[PDB]
Amino acid sequence: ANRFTANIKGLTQAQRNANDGISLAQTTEGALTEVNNNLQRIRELSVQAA
Amino acid sequence: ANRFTANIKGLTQAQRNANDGISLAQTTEGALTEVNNNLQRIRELSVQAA
Repeated sequence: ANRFTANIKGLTQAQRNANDGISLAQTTEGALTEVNNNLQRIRELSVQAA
Repeated sequence: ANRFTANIKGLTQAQRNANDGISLAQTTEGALTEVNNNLQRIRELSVQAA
């Protein structure tokens, strides 16, 4: 029983760490979204200037 | 979807470039009309002098 209760808490904390990783991925995704939009604008201006 | 968007945006401005071309072509013709009208009269005057 000692070993069962020794094993439980680790898994709990692991769930916490997974949540943190989720959040990290989301923030990076948003940044890349903005970069994408700017490159689209550059494309259109370059065909303007052609 | 991104590569569909890119070409839609490019084509739309490519559509305006053609209008520029049509306008240029149209403008030159009005100039040439008067040149023609002057040559027509020069020939006829030269007929009178023979």
